[PDB]
Parts: sequence; structure tokens; C-alpha cells
Amino acid sequence: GFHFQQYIAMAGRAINPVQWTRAWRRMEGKSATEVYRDALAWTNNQFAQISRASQYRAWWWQNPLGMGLVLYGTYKAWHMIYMVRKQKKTAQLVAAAYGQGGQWLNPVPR
Amino acid sequence: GFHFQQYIAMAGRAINPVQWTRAWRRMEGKSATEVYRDALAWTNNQFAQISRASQYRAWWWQNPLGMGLVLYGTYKAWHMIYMVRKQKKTAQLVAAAYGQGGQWLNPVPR
Amino acid sequence: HEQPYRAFSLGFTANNLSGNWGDYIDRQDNKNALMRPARMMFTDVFIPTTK
Amino acid sequence: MLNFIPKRCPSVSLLFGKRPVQRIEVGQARHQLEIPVETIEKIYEGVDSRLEYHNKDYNAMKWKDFMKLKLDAYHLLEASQSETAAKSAL
Amino acid sequence: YATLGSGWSFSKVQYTKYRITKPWTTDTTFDDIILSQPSKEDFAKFTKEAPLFLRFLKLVTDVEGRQEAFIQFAKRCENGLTVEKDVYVTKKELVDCLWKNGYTDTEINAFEIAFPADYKFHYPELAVLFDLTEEDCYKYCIRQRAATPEELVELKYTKPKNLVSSYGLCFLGVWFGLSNTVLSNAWFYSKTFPFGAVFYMLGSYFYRDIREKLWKEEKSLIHTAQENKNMGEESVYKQMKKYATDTKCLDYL
Ligand SMILES: CCCCCCCCCCCCCCCCCC(=O)OC[C@H](COP(=O)([O-])OCC(O)COP(=O)([O-])OC[C@@H](COC(=O)CCCCCCCCCCCCCCCCC)OC(=O)CCCCCCCCCCCCCCCCC)OC(=O)CCCCCCCCCCCCCCCCC
Ligand SMILES: CCCCCCCCCCCCCCCCCC(=O)OC[C@H](COP(=O)([O-])OCC(O)COP(=O)([O-])OC[C@@H](COC(=O)CCCCCCCCCCCCCCCCC)OC(=O)CCCCCCCCCCCCCCCCC)OC(=O)CCCCCCCCCCCCCCCCC
Ligand SMILES: CCCCCCCCCCCCCCCCCC(=O)OC[C@H](COP(=O)([O-])OCC(O)COP(=O)([O-])OC[C@@H](COC(=O)CCCCCCCCCCCCCCCCC)OC(=O)CCCCCCCCCCCCCCCCC)OC(=O)CCCCCCCCCCCCCCCCC
Ligand SMILES: CCCCCCCCCCCCCCCCCC(=O)OC[C@H](COP(=O)([O-])OCC(O)COP(=O)([O-])OC[C@@H](COC(=O)CCCCCCCCCCCCCCCCC)OC(=O)CCCCCCCCCCCCCCCCC)OC(=O)CCCCCCCCCCCCCCCCC
Ligand SMILES: CCCCCCCCCCCCO[C@@H]1O[C@H](CO)[C@@H](O[C@H]2O[C@H](CO)[C@@H](O)[C@H](O)[C@H]2O)[C@H](O)[C@H]1O
Repeated sequence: GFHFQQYIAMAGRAINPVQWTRAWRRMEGKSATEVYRDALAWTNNQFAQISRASQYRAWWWQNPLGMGLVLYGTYKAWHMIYMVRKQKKTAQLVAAAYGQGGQWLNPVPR
Repeated sequence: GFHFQQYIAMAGRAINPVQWTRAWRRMEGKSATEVYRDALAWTNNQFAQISRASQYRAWWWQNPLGMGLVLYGTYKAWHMIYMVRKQKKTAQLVAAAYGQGGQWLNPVPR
Repeated sequence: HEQPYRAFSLGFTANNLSGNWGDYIDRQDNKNALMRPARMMFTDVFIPTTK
Repeated sequence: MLNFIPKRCPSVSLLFGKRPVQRIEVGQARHQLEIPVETIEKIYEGVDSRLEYHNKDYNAMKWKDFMKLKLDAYHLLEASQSETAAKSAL
Repeated sequence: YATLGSGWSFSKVQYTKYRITKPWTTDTTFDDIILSQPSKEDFAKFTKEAPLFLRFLKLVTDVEGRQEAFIQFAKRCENGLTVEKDVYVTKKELVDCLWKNGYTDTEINAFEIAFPADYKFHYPELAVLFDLTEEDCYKYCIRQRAATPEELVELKYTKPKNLVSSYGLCFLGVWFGLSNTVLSNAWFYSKTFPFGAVFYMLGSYFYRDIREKLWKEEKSLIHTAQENKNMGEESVYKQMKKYATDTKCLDYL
């Protein structure tokens, strides 16, 4: 893993509306195949940088588990930021519709 | 800051009882002045290592705020580990003795 | 063959067999007595009461 | 040997044909050997430019020529290993 | 990215708990060339002293028969040559190239006696010395530097970017990620911390045993390949030497 700060900055630029107009202008004379190939090439460049530079270079976060810990941290951040938020919303929804635990209730007895 | 892992290991050895017997044997023919001077010298050696090596060396945690962030982190860890635990205990004590918020109740009206 | 089935959930992470929530009318706490005071510890999110 | 022929462009192999000779070190003892640049250039007639590997600095030969080269090498090596080998290549 | 280099040395690295430090500069910053993917304008510039190179250049030009180039380059370079700092080729690499490409021992010895051992040739010097294009010399220097990417390269310093948006997004991240009971869960204390801590302790205690047990096979394979290459090359060389004297039959006839 690497360039997390650059990724945050990319997300910021993406949400900035002015960049929406800039991208609208850049998309003049452009194809979906070209856009897809460019994105795929960017991702491949990132992963190739990793594969090459891990052989001789060590980041500030280097540890006896290597990039496994950084990847687990990315996963855990994604989890706590998105999935647990969705769980909170679903919990409030279920509590308003059926009551807390309503989705695990037993079938009506016959 | 530095050698946090060594500090954790020192705490572990200190809590280990066998080390209590080892220290009991080491204290044969020893003075309180000597013990105090040794501890003070150890602390001074740590701080002098910091003062000297910060001039030319950078730790893995180096950041635009330097050791200020590591010191704040030490403080925050101490806080959350000790003071908030004591607050939890005091909260349960007050809730059992007077009720929640009992220490902030107004005086009995006259 | 005419009585209905109860939902099944089983995995390494969660299940629905360690407890019983009851029916829609006659409900019951799914956690047992020893861990009811520590219900917070068995949740990813917890929204407390208003008092 | 591999089928990786360095591109003779100066951006890759600086000073390829500036002189009429090439030199190489051979073996663990690193014996010197000089080779005429024309004998070398004979390879770039079989080189195929569609194929480019190793940061696009090495092309590949045609399998026919590459295997002829490998066969000559193998013949020389097995002759060296054998004792009834001919005292001449005539 | 490809692994460039002509070396057969199987090299692995062990890391420390200290970061790489370079001398203070208010305008430059050191970074990895492959991770930065810098451009010619991103590279930092500096002035280099000419005379030691201009003397050799005058000699070479008087030998080859092109003095207009020397005059132009000297008038360009006076008051020092302004050039990108970390785009160069070492004297050893240049000598190896010359030798393998067929430059005479006299010229090689001239190079050796003229320039120090730690001299660094830049792409304008190479271009004016070999009658090549600065573009090609720049690309060659870049490839030769990427072959040794452990050495950091010096770029122009640029302030951070998008700090306000990044602050907003990080606040959103914490606001949505810490408003939960995840770091206080029975699952946490029973699985996440024990498994993770056990993995970390085992990795810290057997860090080297694991690496060695994994790299054994690759080391053996590399050794085998190198031995085979050497023996084959030697056999072919000695056999061709044996058969080298089969051409004089004609001139005898
Ligand atoms: C709160 C933590 C808990 C989070 C939620 C729980 C989630 C749990 C799952 C954890 C998963 C982790 C994700 C792992 C994936 C990999 C991530 C990674 O390695 O790269 C991260 C990324 C590093 O990017 P990079 O690609 O490695 O490039 C480095 C640069 O070249 C720069 O190069 P450099 O050499 O100059 O420095 C390298 C590196 C150096 O990083 C370090 O080595 C750490 C230095 C100090 C050592 C001690 C660390 C712990 C104690 C002090 C820090 C407390 C904050 C906790 C930081 C946790 C990460 C270590 O820089 C940093 O990462 C700075 C991080 C510290 C920012 C401090 C901001 C303070 C605001 C919050 C108030 C104070 C704390 C409140 C108490 C929180 C208690 C939990 O760090 C960033 O966040 C970039 C920030 C960009 C600017 C944003 C605008 C400012 C906003 C500040 C907050 C930024 C977000 C951080 C949130 C935490 C603070 C609230
Ligand atoms: C949970 C976090 C929130 C905590 C509570 C909230 C508190 C907020 C206030 C924060 C205040 C922070 C205190 C700042 C004061 C300075 C501290 C400091 O810099 O030195 C720390 C100290 C480093 O000592 P040192 O003096 O710098 O010497 C370094 C050695 O030479 C070794 O040299 P080296 O080059 O080989 O490695 C250098 C360094 C490298 O440190 C790094 O650069 C980090 C590497 C990965 C980059 C991304 C970091 C964040 C995401 C991945 C890590 C998740 C854990 C969060 C770590 C936060 C600290 C960055 O090594 C480490 O520090 C290892 C730390 C990672 C241990 C992972 C254990 C996993 C068990 C937990 C399950 C997985 C996480 C659950 C989710 C938690 C989400 C919050 O780190 C240690 O903890 C030493 C451990 C000794 C072995 C203990 C037995 C194993 C137990 C493992 C847990 C150890 C305690 C950590 C608790 C966090 C995990 C639950
Ligand atoms: C009347 C009699 C009745 C008797 C009873 C009869 C029973 C009925 C009949 C039975 C008939 C028999 C039928 C067969 C049995 C049925 C079984 C069944 O269907 O399952 C149901 C049952 C689930 O059903 P359920 O109703 O949905 O249960 C509730 C949910 O599961 C709850 O979900 P959750 O909230 O707990 O979340 C779980 C979460 C869990 O998510 C995770 O665990 C992923 C964590 C990843 C962290 C690190 C990721 C790093 C990657 C970074 C990528 C680059 C960066 C990109 C950034 C974004 C991505 C992070 O999500 C997932 O599970 C994702 C799963 C999909 C992905 C699977 C990935 C497989 C990869 C395999 C890799 C293989 C490598 C081999 C290498 C060998 C070594 C050389 O199965 C389970 O137990 C679920 C857990 C399964 C465990 C999966 C764990 C995969 C972890 C892979 C980690 C790889 C790391 C390797 C590291 C080592 C090398 C360094
Ligand atoms: C369906 C129901 C829902 C519908 C409702 C939807 C609601 C959406 C709301 C709109 C917001 C969308 C989310 C994005 C927010 C912007 C984030 C951002 O860009 O910040 C990063 C921005 C960039 O800085 P950086 O990322 O660190 O570095 C990049 C450089 O700055 C370099 O940056 P740069 O070069 O890319 O651009 C620089 C630009 C950055 O300034 C900005 O922050 C951009 C804000 C633009 C907002 C436009 C909203 C458009 C949608 C609403 C329509 C309103 C009608 C107006 C139409 C526009 C024509 C006037 O300006 C400047 O910095 C100063 C120079 C001024 C030059 C002229 C700028 C105006 C250009 C002409 C307008 C372009 C319109 C594009 C067409 C849009 C078509 C969809 O820095 C900031 O954070 C600015 C401050 C943050 C703004 C909030 C300030 C606090 C006030 C909070 C509000 C009060 C609290 C809420 C209570 C409200 C109660 C009523
Ligand atoms: C297919 C079988 C193999 C997969 C096993 C799947 C997970 C097994 C579930 C956990 C087993 C222990 O489960 C534990 O005992 C029973 C489960 O009904 C519960 O106990 C509760 O229900 C029982 C009913 O029998 C009551 O008598 C008890 O007073 C009450 O506390 C506990 O709340 C639970 O913590």
C-alpha cells in the first residue's frame, strides 16, 4: 500500500464541483473505452509500483506483518465507516417498523 | 520519545514475581540513595538520548509536529487507561449512593 | 408439514441459535442473565435510552 | 540463453555501432572476447520488432534463427564434453 | 515495473525503526523515482563546474574534427552548466559501456586519467561528447538510475494539496467510524486483538526463520541457473578457441 494521502486528495477533488465542469470539458472527444483503459492503467501502475518497490524499499509503516497490516487496516476502516453506518440505519429502521429484534422473531404460533 | 516496547517489557518483568525474588537478592548490600541515583540516572539517560539523537535522526513516527504528537499520545493513553477508568468507578459509586448526578444536586430548599 | 419454520443463521461470525427473541406479542431477551448487564459489548452500534 | 536482444537505439544501448567491435566477458573467470559488429548485426535481421520485453528494451528473434543459434551452441558444448570430437570443423 | 540491472546477486533487505534523512534544503525534497514518476521539470537543477570536462571535450573534438560543437557548448556552459541534479551516469558504467561497445584502450585510459572515480556525467555532457541527442542521453541516464532505485532522487519541493477537502473527508471518516462500539466489542477482545497480537508476536519472533525458509528455494534456483550459464559459456568459448585455427587452410592452399 501507498499514497493514501493522494487518494484522499483525489476524493476531495472529485467531490469538488468545479472539477465536475473541468471533467465535462475534458470529456470532449473521448470514448468510454479510453476512460476505462486509463482507469485500469492507473490501478495497474499503483499495483506495479508496489510489486517493484517492495523488493528494496520500506515504508514508515513497515512491520513484521508487512503490507498485510495496512490492507487489514484499509478493510477495517471501510467496514467501520460504511458497513457499520448501514447497520445503524438498518437497526433504526427495524426498531421503527417491528421493534428491536423484529427481524429475528419466531413465526406466529399455530 | 523512544523505546516504548522496552518500557512495556520492563513493566512486564516488574510484575513477574520471580523478578521480585531476583530484586530481593540484588538489594543485598544496597542503599536508598544508590537506588534513587540509579533511577534518576536512567531517566536522565533516556532524555539525553532524545536530546542528542533528535538533532540528526528521525523515528518511524516522525511527523510535522515531531515528538509533540508522541507525547500527546502518551498523555491520551494514560488518560483513557487510568483516569476514565477511575471516572467509571466513581460514576457507579455515586449512582449507588445518591443516584446518577447526585454530586451535582442543589442544596435542600429552606 | 403445515407448521412453519424458524429462520436459520449460522456462521463463524454470528448465529441465531444462542438465543430466542420470542413471538411478536410474547417477546423475551435473547441474552441470558449473566451477560444482560453487558449487552453493549455484544453490539456494533448502540443507541441508548432517553432519560 | 534467452531470446532477449537489446535494442540498438541509443536510448537503450548507448554507443552500439560507434565502433566496429563488441566485447564481452565470458564465464566465472570473465575471459575477454571480441566480436565483429557485422557478425552481431546479422542478428537484427531475424529480430522481430512486434515483440518487446523488459521495459520495452529487448526485442525477440524469430524462433527459427534463435533455435539454430541454440543448436550451434549445444553442438559445440557436447563436442567439448566428448572426447572423440573432430579436431576441426571442416 | 520491471527489475532493471545486470547483477546476479540475490539481494534482500532488512528494515530499521529509523527513517532516511537528507541534508536540509528549503526548495528540494528527496523521493523514490519509481514511486514519484517525476518529469524533467519536477527534477531539481543545479550548477556544475565545466573546466575539468571542457578540457577533455576540447581534446575529443580536436581528435574527431568538430570544433563548432565545443565552441557552442562552452559558450552555453560558461558560468557553470545548469542541469538536472539526479540525472547522471557514473564513470564506471560509462567505462563498461565503452569497453563492451569497442572503444580503444587508449581512449578508455584517457577517460580514466582525466576524470576522478566519483565523477558523474550528465546527459548534456554525454550528448556533446558522443554526438547524440540530449533526449536519448536523458532516457539512458533515467534507465541507469532506475537500475539502482535504492538511491533517492531530488525533486522540487511542492506544498501539500487539497488539505481543506482532506480535513473535511477525514472528519467525516471519524464521525462515521468512531461513533460505534467496535473497538469495545466482545468480538474485538476475543478474536481481533488475540489473533492479531499472536500473529504479530509470532512474526516478530520468527521474522527471519520464515524469510529464510521461504527464500531457500529461490536462492538454490538462482545458484543453479548461474552455474549452468557459466559452464555452458566456458565450454563454448574453449571449443571455439580450439576451432579458431581452421581458416588458415585456405591461405596455405
Ligand atoms: C483516531 C485513530 C483511530 C481512527 C479510527 C479507528 C480506525 C481503526 C482502523 C485503523 C486503520 C488505519 C488505516 C491503515 C491504512 C494505512 C493508513 C496510512 O498508513 O496512511 C495514513 C496517512 C499517511 O499517508 P501516507 O500515504 O503514508 O503518506 C504520508 C505523507 O507523505 C506524510 O509523510 P510524514 O513523514 O510527514 O508523516 C507520515 C505519517 C506519520 O504517521 C505516524 O507515524 C504517526 C505519528 C505519531 C506516532 C503515534 C501515533 C498515534 C498517536 C498520535 C496520533 C494520534 C492519531 C492516531 C493516528 C493513527 C495512525 C498512526 O503521517 C501521518 O499519517 C499523520 C497521522 C497523524 C495525524 C494527526 C492528526 C491529529 C488530529 C486528531 C487529533 C489528535 C488525535 C486524537 C486522539 C486519537 C486517538 C485514537 O495519514 C493521514 O491521515 C494523511 C493525512 C492527510 C492530511 C489530512 C488533513 C489533516 C487531518 C488529520 C487526520 C488525518 C486522518 C487520520 C485520522 C486519525 C486522527 C483522528
Ligand atoms: C487500537 C488503537 C487505539 C488504541 C487505544 C486508543 C488510544 C488513543 C491514543 C493513542 C496514543 C498512542 C500512543 C503514542 C505514544 C507512542 C507509541 C509508539 O509510537 O510506540 C508504540 C509501540 C512501538 O514501540 P517503539 O518504541 O516505537 O519500537 C518499535 C520496535 O522497535 C518495533 O520496530 P518495527 O519497525 O518492527 O515496528 C514499529 C512499529 C510500527 O508501527 C506502525 O507503523 C503501524 C504499522 C501499520 C500502519 C497502520 C497503523 C494503523 C492500522 C494497523 C494497526 C492497527 C492497530 C493500531 C495501531 C495504532 C498505532 C499506529 O511497531 C508497532 O508499533 C506495532 C503496532 C501494531 C501492532 C498490531 C497489533 C495488532 C493487535 C490488535 C488487532 C489489530 C487492530 C485492531 C483494530 C484496531 C483499530 C483501532 O508499539 C507497540 O505497541 C509495541 C508492541 C510490543 C509488543 C506487545 C505484544 C503485542 C501486542 C500488540 C499490541 C501492542 C499495543 C498496540 C495497541 C494497538 C492495537 C490494539
Ligand atoms: C436439522 C439439522 C440441521 C443441521 C445444520 C445443517 C446446516 C445447513 C445445511 C448445510 C449444508 C452444507 C453446506 C456447506 C456449508 C455452508 C457454508 C456457508 O454457506 O457459509 C455460510 C456462512 C455465512 O452465512 P451468513 O448467513 O451470511 O452469516 C452471516 C454473515 O456471514 C455475516 O457477515 P459478516 O458481518 O460477519 O462479514 C463477514 C465479512 C468477512 O470479510 C473478510 O473476512 C475479509 C477480510 C479481508 C481483510 C484483508 C483484505 C486485504 C485485501 C486488500 C485488497 C487490496 C486493497 C483494496 C481495498 C478494499 C478491500 C479491502 O464478509 C465476508 O464474509 C466476505 C466473503 C466474500 C469474500 C471471500 C474472500 C475469499 C478469499 C480467499 C483467499 C484464499 C487465499 C488462500 C491463500 C493460501 C495461503 C498461501 O459462512 C460464514 O461463516 C461466513 C464467514 C466465512 C468466512 C470467510 C472468511 C474469508 C477471509 C479471507 C481472508 C484471506 C486472507 C488470507 C491471508 C493469508 C495470506 C497472507
Ligand atoms: C436533491 C436534494 C439535494 C440537493 C441539494 C444539494 C446540495 C449541494 C450543496 C453544494 C455543495 C456540494 C458539496 C461540495 C462542497 C464543496 C467542497 C469543496 O470544494 O471544498 C474544498 C475547497 C477547495 O480547497 P482544497 O481542496 O483544500 O484545495 C483545492 C484548491 O482550493 C483549488 O480549488 P479549485 O481551483 O478547484 O476551486 C476553487 C474554488 C473552491 O471553492 C469551493 O469551495 C467550491 C464551492 C462551489 C459550490 C457550488 C455549489 C453548486 C451546487 C448548488 C447550486 C448553488 C447555485 C450557485 C451555482 C454556482 C454559480 C454561482 O473557489 C475558491 O477556492 C476561491 C476562488 C473562487 C473562484 C470562483 C469559484 C466559483 C466558480 C463558479 C461556480 C462554479 C459552479 C460549477 C457548476 C456546478 C454544477 C453542478 O476548499 C473548501 O473547503 C472551501 C470551503 C468549504 C465550503 C463551505 C464553507 C463553510 C460554509 C458551510 C456552509 C454552512 C454549513 C451548512 C449549513 C447550511 C444551512 C443552509
Ligand atoms: C449445529 C450445531 C453446531 C453449531 C453450533 C452453533 C452455535 C451454538 C450456539 C451457542 C451454544 C450456547 O448457547 C447458550 O446456551 C443456550 C442456547 O440456547 C442459551 O441459554 C438460554 O436458552 C436456554 C434454553 O435451552 C435456557 O435454558 C437458558 O436459561 C437461557 O439462558 C444461551 O443464551 C446461550 O449463550
